[PDB]
Amino acid sequence: GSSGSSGKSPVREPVDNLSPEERDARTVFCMQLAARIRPRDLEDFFSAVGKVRDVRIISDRNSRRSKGIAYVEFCEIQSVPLAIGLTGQRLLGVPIIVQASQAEKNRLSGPSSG
Repeated sequence: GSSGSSGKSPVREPVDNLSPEERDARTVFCMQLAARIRPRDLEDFFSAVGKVRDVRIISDRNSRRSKGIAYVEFCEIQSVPLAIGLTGQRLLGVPIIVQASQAEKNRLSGPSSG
């Protein structure tokens, strides 16, 4: 249990290790998960577009609305696009939602960088 960091997301990046910011970039946001779903279900399900390294599933009810949000990290950001389309793929009997985790972010912040 730990999080938090400082940095910026430049248009170009060197051959350096992942940055506290880049991490988010290569992160996808999922929703409308099943009642008895498991990390694997998503892992493999996402293995069709890219390999998954980690999957953070949220179970703790944050908002009244009974929704299940999850996060999946892809090998690259270019693989996120494909995942997004999946939006509407019957998973375990219940369709799954996929959207750019950053998209919802860029909005929160002002039109300018950040």
